[PDB]
Amino acid sequence: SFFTKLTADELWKGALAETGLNRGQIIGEGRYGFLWPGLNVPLVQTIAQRSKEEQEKVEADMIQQREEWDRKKKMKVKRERGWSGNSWGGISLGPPDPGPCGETY
Amino acid sequence: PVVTISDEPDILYKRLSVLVKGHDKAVLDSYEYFAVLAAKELGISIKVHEPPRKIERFTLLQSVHIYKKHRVQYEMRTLYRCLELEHLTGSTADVYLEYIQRNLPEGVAMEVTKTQLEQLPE
Amino acid sequence: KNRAARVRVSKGDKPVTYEEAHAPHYIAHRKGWLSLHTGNLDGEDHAAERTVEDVFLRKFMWGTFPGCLADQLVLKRRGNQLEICAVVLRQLSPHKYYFLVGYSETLLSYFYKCPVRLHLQTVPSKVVYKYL
Amino acid sequence: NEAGFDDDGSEFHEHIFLEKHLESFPKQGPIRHFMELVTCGLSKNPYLSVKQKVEHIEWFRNYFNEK
Amino acid sequence: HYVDWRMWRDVKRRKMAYEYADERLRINSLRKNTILPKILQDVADEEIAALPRDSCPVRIRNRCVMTSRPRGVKRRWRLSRIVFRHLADHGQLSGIQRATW
Amino acid sequence: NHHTYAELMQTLRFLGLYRDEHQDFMDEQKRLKKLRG
Amino acid sequence: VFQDDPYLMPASSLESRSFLLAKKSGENVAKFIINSYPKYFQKDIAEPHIPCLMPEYFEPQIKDISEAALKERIELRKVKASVDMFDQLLQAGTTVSLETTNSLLDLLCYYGDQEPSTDYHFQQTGQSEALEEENDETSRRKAGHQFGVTWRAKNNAERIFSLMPEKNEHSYCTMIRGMVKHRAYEQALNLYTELLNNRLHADVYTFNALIEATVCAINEKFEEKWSKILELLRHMVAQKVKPNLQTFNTILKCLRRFHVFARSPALQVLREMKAIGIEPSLATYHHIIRLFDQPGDPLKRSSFIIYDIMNELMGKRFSPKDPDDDKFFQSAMSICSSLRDLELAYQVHGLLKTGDNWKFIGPDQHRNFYYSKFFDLICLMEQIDVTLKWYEDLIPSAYFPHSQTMIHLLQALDVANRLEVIPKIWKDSKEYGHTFRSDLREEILMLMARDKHPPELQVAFADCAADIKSAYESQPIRQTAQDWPATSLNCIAILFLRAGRTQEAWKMLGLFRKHNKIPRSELLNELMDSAKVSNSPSQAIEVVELASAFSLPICEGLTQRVMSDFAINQEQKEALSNLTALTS
Amino acid sequence: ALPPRTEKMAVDQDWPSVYPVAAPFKPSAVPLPVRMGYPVKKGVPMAKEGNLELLKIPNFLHLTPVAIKKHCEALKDFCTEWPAALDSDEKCEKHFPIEIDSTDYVSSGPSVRNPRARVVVLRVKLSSLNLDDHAKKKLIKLVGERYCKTTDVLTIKTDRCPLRRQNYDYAVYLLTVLYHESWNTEEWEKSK
Amino acid sequence: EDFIKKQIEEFNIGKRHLANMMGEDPETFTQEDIDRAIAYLFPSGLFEKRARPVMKHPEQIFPRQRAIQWGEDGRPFHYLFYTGKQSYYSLMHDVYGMLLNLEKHQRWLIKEELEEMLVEKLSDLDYMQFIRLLEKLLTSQCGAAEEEFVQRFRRSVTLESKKQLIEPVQYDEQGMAFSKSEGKRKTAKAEAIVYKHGSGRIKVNGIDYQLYFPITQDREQLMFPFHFVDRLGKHDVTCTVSGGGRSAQAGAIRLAMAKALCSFVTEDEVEWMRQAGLLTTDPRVRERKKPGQEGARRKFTWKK
RNA sequence: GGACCUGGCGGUGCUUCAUAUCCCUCUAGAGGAGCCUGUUCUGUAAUCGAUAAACCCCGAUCAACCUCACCACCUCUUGCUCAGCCUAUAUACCGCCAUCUUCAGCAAACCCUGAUGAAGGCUACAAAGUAAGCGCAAGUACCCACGUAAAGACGUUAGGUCAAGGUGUAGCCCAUGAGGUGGCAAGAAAUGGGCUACAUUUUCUACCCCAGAAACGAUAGCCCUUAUGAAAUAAGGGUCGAAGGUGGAUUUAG
Ligand SMILES: C[NH+](C)c1cc(NC(=O)CNC(C)(C)C)c(O)c2c1C[C@H]1C[C@H]3[C@H]([NH+](C)C)C(O)=C(C(N)=O)C(=O)[C@@]3(O)C(O)=C1C2=O
Ligand SMILES: [Mg+2]
Ligand SMILES: [Mg+2]
Ligand SMILES: [Mg+2]
Ligand SMILES: [Mg+2]
Ligand SMILES: [Mg+2]
Ligand SMILES: [Mg+2]
Ligand SMILES: [Mg+2]
Repeated sequence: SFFTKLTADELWKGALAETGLNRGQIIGEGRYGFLWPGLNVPLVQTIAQRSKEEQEKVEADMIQQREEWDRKKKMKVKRERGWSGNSWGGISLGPPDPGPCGETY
Repeated sequence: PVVTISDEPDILYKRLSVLVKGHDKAVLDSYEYFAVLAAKELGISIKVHEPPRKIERFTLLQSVHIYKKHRVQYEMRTLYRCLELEHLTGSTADVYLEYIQRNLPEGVAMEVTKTQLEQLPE
Repeated sequence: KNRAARVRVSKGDKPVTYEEAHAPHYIAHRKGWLSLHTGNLDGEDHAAERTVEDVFLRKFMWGTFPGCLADQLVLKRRGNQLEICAVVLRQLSPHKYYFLVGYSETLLSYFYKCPVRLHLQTVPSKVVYKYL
Repeated sequence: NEAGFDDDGSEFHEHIFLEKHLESFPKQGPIRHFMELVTCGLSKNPYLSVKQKVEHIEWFRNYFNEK
Repeated sequence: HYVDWRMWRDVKRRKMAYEYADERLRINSLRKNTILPKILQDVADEEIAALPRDSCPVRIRNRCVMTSRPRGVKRRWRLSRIVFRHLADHGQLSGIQRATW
Repeated sequence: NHHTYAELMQTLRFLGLYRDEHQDFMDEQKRLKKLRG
Repeated sequence: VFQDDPYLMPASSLESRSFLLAKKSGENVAKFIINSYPKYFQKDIAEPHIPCLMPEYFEPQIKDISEAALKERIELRKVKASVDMFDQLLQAGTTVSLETTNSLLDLLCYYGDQEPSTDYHFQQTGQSEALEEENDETSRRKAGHQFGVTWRAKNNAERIFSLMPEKNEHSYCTMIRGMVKHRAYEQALNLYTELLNNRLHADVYTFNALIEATVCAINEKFEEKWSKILELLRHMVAQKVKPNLQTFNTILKCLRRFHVFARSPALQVLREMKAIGIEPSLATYHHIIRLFDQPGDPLKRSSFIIYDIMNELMGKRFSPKDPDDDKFFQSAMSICSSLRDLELAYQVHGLLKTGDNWKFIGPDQHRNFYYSKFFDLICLMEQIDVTLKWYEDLIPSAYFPHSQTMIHLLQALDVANRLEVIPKIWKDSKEYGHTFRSDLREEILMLMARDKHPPELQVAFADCAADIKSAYESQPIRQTAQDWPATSLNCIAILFLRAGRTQEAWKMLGLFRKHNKIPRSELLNELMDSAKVSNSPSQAIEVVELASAFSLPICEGLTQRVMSDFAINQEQKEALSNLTALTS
Repeated sequence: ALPPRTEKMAVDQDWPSVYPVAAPFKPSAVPLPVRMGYPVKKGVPMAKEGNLELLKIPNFLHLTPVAIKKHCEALKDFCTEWPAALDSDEKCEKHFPIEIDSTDYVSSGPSVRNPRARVVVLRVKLSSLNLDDHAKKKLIKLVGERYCKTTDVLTIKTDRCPLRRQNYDYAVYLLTVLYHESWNTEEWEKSK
Repeated sequence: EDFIKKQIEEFNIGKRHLANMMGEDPETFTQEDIDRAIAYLFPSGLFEKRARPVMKHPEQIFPRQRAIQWGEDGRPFHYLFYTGKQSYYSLMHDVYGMLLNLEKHQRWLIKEELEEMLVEKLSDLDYMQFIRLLEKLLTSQCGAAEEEFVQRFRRSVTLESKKQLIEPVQYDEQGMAFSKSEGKRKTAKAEAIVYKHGSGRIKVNGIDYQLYFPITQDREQLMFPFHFVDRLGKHDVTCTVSGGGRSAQAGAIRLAMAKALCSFVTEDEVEWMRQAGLLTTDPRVRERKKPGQEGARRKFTWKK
């Protein structure tokens, strides 16, 4: 039920269980595609509805953007090896933090 | 400013008593000052009275499953202010009661208005 | 330990406002109520559907104003004027705000059968009362 | 507290005085005594209107004629 | 689109009892008067015994308005203990305090 | 009655004038379930 | 109507109109979705019953071929559905009654064989606000043509009229009115002659349709059409139908189309109105105002009748009768703007404040034009205290002023010589959104650096000019890539030098260098004065080099000043001599 | 954003013009830096521009004493005055005998259905009815449960019919038919 | 600070608006009127008075920000800067010097108040050493500058006077003199009227004391004040009582006679009788039951 | 393996205390009888969860049907639902809590000591500590500043609930889901907690405390009537006249 639905912050807290993902959505998109003038397209003053080919093309573009976002999660980052991989002995931390007394290192 | 003096003599309300009852003493006495000032410049004798508050208290369990010994107790603070009114006209009752219930406050308000219209026997 | 409406202290970096900073034992000692309806006062009959309408409106507002309501709503109900007061951020476009204002206005009007008034307040950033 | 809510101008006799819908049988009968009881109960009803009161009365009339 | 099948069964009870409410009243008065002959009440006994056993308001369980929980419901808001605790502790419900006295 | 509530929210979300995070969560989860299960 | 948040505040009239159309958009948004799903809103809780909160049903609930279904579809205004099942009724052989055939042809003549528009008509007013001063005749020719339905021959209406057995006055009147509305003027006249042959009576709106059709007929003299109007009103009297306000207002609109030759006919029309005893309306006065006001008239007694009209019209409260009362206030006060008459404009504002003439103001565009002309006139011939009092009384409470109104403010303040109000009205223009108005920028800068000012005014001007320069820098990548004006540069530089922002003046002399704009001699002399104060021969040689680079004819005087006023090394003296030799 | 009207406005302005209606706070509209809340230990009460608790307050800003004064200058039309019925309770009792109780219970929400709001009850004085001796004896014997001894007040309740006006009709009808049956002498009165 | 300056300006302009808002276009709008006006404008309803709305000047609203102790060259102003407690240590130095030159010539402030006056965090033992130093200066015979130094460090006492409030003797009824007093003990209210003479006559609730009080303990409780003050058969009391039980009523009645015989006795004897313990309300009232218990303080069974 | 650091333990020392918690003490009870109500065990075709302190009139401010998820029998397939499941996992969780807590500690960011180890940071006649923030405190509620409430951080016991609901993981869809009808809640026994008693300061009657008369105890069993309900559990009356003689060790509360 809509009433027993609950927020995603609570949902992800309960799911991740770390105490012992909706940014790819524009504000007026639905699968029926009743695109309004206030949302999606800007404010000719004409209410309309897109076709099946436009709907399937738009959702295919959204999904391929989703797998692109998944890839830009799962690239491989290159860490320089220090004395061996999975070690810390030659790892270069950056230059030291700039001192509060107008000092640079 | 339409008036429409129509036909029939007054319904003659004596003692319209307004019981204003809420959760908040500051709302109650600010409304008291508002209504007393209003009736003061209207010219009708308004009087104040404070019926004692009633608190509806009850108990619920705190845990979901066990532990009856640890309970949360909740209460409702229900606070009365009696604004009894005598010697006011029927039309004046309409206009004063009109403005009072229009600028009635929020959920911290109820107003039980007790009208004693007099009339003649038959 | 009591875990009712108390946000815990992590280490000192957690922005938090007055509302969810204060605990339920300060419920009107310091906080006050987010919804003003006269249903829960000693003589009244309809408080149950008042409450289910309250939770309906809060979830509806959170779902139709997506990611812009700063903290929780002010739901007042006087006579038949239902008032929804909002604390919405300044990040979307004002035509979109007015669009959703009218949309919520007359949707709630035809759902609750009363004059419903949306009173908005725009804020730049989520206000911080303390850091926990 | 009574915006609308006319109840078709019933005006104080249709609600409580139900002789005209009582349609007197032999009044010494237990059927008539039961009808007095039902008439008094429907008179004490403030929630039902005269239409439901009478329709209830002729439901009793129909069932008693069936038996 | 409900909380559970039990609450759907309960709202079926509510609706169909509310619509089979009038005749049950009529002949339950015909029960609990002492005016009529016993057999003329007996024929009524079989017809109420034939009236369906889901409209009798003895099956009516006041479950919570928000989530199906039979025992632990306060009638004044039709709310269960801990859902009432939830709302009254976030302070989305007016007038309720913590009772300290 | 819950039918007007739940079905109106179903329709309005699928209109896209409502964003329900609970249903979004189960949509993503069941997408992954049909992906692997 | 707008909210009370400063972020949600519309700054301009265009922004206010955009917000209002967004609100109306969202309103009919939910109207569409609620009428699409009426099952979710059938549960009424409010008592008493509210039918205008109850959702409206647009689908025909009567499915069998019946006259009740015909009336239902007529009330639902489904033109093709009504026509199709009327054909179904004719195929079934059911005799369709006279009143509902009349109603079907009413719908057909009103809508022109087309469905009602799904969009509520608020469009066809989207003209840009940068073309309000030129070519009103071609504006009339390209704006008086609403793309309505032309009356096509052999339409469904004519089919029904030919099919129906017993023609009556109602059907004939409807057909004449529909033909006139859809521009079949000659066909409507022929059908009126057929009505007169068939011995029927035409009512008021049909007669006004006939008057409009006779006037809109092509290739006839104004004398002939006036004689035709007289014949039509004689026919109206012979048919014993009483003319009215809308009749004579249609006549007045027609003679307004008929221009100069119809002024004495207009006077005769209004005299006949007062003789018969029907009160002339604001739209009657609007029609005669817009008739008598024409560009190119050298007499203006046609503008003295406006004083006559108001001598009739002070002190009266009015009711809605005729749609052109907003146009009345707009047109009469356009006369005020044309005539430059402060007393008559004040009399107009007084008549406005009497009663609900503030409601008779009408739409937002008419209100904006009204108050813009009002405050233009006030700034044109009033004193500065009452102009600023009207400024704080009207702006932005009544309207959002325009860029012409701002430069008129600047002209009023310049004639006033009360230049201390310049930063305040500048901040007001910036908060109203006139930041990117180059004409406003140029006007404020030249009026601002025209004269020498007290130092507090100078530093306020320095702050304002710094913000102007900030806006000029912070306009990135637009198609109107406006180059920095030389006058605006010179004025900003002069203000910065007068207030003492010499380093800012030097870096924006670098900005002069990058935009290749010719500096002014007064500015160069002020730079020499600043170099005298700072004792900087390097900066003096710098600005002299800029003057030599632009080959200005004052460079020899600048050099002679530099040699007379500074201790100069020999290589810098040689460089200056070389620059003088190059310029010579 | 914009520089707000809080500092745009000046002194000597009309607050009835600013706030006509009961509205929530709107601190940009309010020319008053209202600080709300329990402060932090080394801090101040939190500011004006974003206060959920200041929006939660019932906000009696729209009713200021000059607004009451000017508003009731507007409302002074809608009233007549009383006759010389006097402050004396016995005087007004003599002028107008009966006293009828008919009240309303105002809720706040969608519906205005408070059924108990139809309750009506009539109090009349025998010393003002003036015409009952063995009729008052018969009257008391009819209505035994009411008419307390200390004060001569007869209180007849009606809650039997849904409408308030026919409840008033029930009250006046019971008054007149109790009066008529009290004056109707019966044949078994002497065998008391 | 510029924050403080523009806040002060905003407060001035706001209080000007606020006086114009309510009724007070005259310039003189005082702080209690400001509090009353904002109390009416925003009806508080919050139990915490600091959670109620406030309109004060930014000096009282904002805390005391300490000024910069060094300029644009380093070089801190006070010579005792590097102690980190410059005000406290300068004070210690000054008092010690005043003791030194005094010797060569021959209630108290709380820690929080001294912290407010110094705008420096302070230790308990530091405050104690300061107090001992000032006590040494007081015990030493000191001059007037020393005395005013001690007095600007010393504060008021706000002593309370504890003579029993004598009710007036109202000469009324026909010709008799009486006092009407009140008493309360354990949800029982008793208001009594004693006439000076009448040789001892009690009228509890219209009847006599042997009728309303069949218990000799209750009659003894009634006797108690008269027997203490040796005026047994001299006065008369008519009393009306609501609520409670027999002993609660007897105690409330007794408190009423004591708090009226106070008016009818001399001041030394009423101080003596207050010492005897008859003029003080007994605050011992019934406690509350608690959830999870079996009474006020009684608990359930096995817990250990 | 040697030497440490930190913590926990010690039938570990010294010193000071606890006061209804430590003993001697003060009062009233349990454990002994009957009844009510949970639990264990047995039984049944017949739910589940709690189960040292922190379970045992516990989820329940409460089961004739309903509740109900249990069992028996018989039926339903896009099933109120763009299904659902009270299927398992409280050792994935959220949610809401217990316990220490009838505590005062927890601490971001720094600095110093230890030849720059784990670590540690105490001396007011002062030897390296400074501290944002949470908590105690303070401020609130009730009748006072007293008392009682509320409040009590970090963490402990993988402490309690996937069965309030939501939910990750794994599973089902001829099923483990859905509906209808009928039954399940009985004691060879034991135990926790309450209620009533074993009487003389008691019992019955009037009175609600100045009398008269005795010289005991079931809210259990059976019968009748009534309340509510479709279908009795509760109430009253009648009937009966149990065991029981103030309860050991131990223990509870103030
Ligand atoms: C057997 N031990 C290793 C155990 C295991 C688990 N969980 C698992 O390993 C199971 N994991 C799967 C099922 C595979 C997902 C466990 O989950 C548990 C425990 C311990 C129990 C002990 C419980 C016990 N009570 C219930 C009789 C008890 O006396 C105590 C106690 N200290 O009083 C407990 O610790 C206990 O309650 C408890 O919590 C246990 C577990 O949680
Ligand atoms: Mg590797
Ligand atoms: Mg378990
Ligand atoms: Mg199952
Ligand atoms: Mg606990
Ligand atoms: Mg506690
Ligand atoms: Mg505390
Ligand atoms: Mg465990």
